[PDB]
Amino acid sequence: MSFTNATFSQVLDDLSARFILNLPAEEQSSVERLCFQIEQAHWFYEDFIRAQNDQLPSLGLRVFSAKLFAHCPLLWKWHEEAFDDFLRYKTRIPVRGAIMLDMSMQQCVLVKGWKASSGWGFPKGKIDKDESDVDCAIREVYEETGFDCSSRINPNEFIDMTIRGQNVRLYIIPGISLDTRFEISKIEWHNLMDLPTFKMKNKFYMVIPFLAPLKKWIKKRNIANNTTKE
Repeated sequence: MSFTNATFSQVLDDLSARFILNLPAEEQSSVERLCFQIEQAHWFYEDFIRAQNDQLPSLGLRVFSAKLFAHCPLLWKWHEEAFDDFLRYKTRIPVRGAIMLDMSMQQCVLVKGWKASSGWGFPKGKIDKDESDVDCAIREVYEETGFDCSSRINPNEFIDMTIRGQNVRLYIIPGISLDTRFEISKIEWHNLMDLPTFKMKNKFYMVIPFLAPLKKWIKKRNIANNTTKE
């Protein structure tokens, strides 16, 4: 409805009224139904509301659920274990990976699978059991591209964000030779200018969200490589 001039608090109140207070009155105290409504309202926020806006934080079910509870008194009161059981397993699971740049920082390594909706994206995926954020990035990169970026990954150099409620953190690693060797169908360098939103386009949807902060990193990198301080 409408479009977007809601200031976060406004949105939580709207979601409280459309999904919770709306429920059939006999279902208003049902644990299984409240959770179904909390998770429908979390999708509605991540897929639709955040589309009409942009400066809303995507959260994933953990945080969004707390913020709703403190905004909907009905939801507050209505068995605490089963509600934790609901958030433990409906955790959307954090992704770590890497954006490998070519030296001039004009090209990056993209990957593409054997699956039907194809598309190109940065090598990355879901973190493991007892695995470090850095370990996940190294592992996903080496499994997908066959490059061991162990000697040049930097923990402090990354774009971290939430997308559709999944935290994604890609480590940005520049200076990877253009003669590097490289399940996976294709591994290729792509020119950042050629990518959808940097300066068909449906091939590159898994990439676009990171182009704005990536480009900002690059700008900063080239300024810092060329300054003296004074």
